[PDB]
Amino acid sequence: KVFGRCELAAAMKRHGLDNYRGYSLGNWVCAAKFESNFNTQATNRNTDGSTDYGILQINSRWWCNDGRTPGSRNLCNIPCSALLSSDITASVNCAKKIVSDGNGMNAWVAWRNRCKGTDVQAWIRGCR
Ligand SMILES: CC(=O)N[C@H]1[C@H](O[C@H]2[C@H](O)[C@@H](O)CN[C@@H]2CO)O[C@H](CO)[C@@H](O[C@@H]2O[C@H](CO)[C@@H](O)[C@H](O)[C@H]2NC(C)=O)[C@@H]1O
Repeated sequence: KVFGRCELAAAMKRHGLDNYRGYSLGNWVCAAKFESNFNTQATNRNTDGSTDYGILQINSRWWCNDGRTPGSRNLCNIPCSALLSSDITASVNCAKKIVSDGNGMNAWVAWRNRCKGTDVQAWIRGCR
């Protein structure tokens, strides 16, 4: 599913991401925008043999199991395909673990390069 911007904001807010680990809702929306363009089905392969999955491009070397990634830790204890669901619950629960692990949202490369330091609140403009 391709979420609308405010639709995703509302889902993320309901799931407790607004200010989770001190990151305002716009940070999370901005991260999803540039990681997946709001597409829950997005997948992308990386050079180390891992793949990124879903709305928040969660990586299979660390967080989920896809059965084909060398050195995979599966720290969210979930199959990577669960992170492609139209329901963002699993991705949110896993993202909460990721952002709590020491480097905050720097875990998301697109967030660091395209969101960090910017007017991220603009990503929730007009949303109710
Ligand atoms: C969301 C996520 O899974 N983040 C990973 C991060 O994934 C990137 C990947 O690096 C890119 O090549 C493609 N897109 C993904 C999402 O933007 O990868 C990081 C390492 O490259 C990883 O950070 C490591 O996390 C573990 C567990 O928290 C730590 O123990 C390490 O210290 C982290 N290593 C570094 C260098 O920060 C993200 O979790």
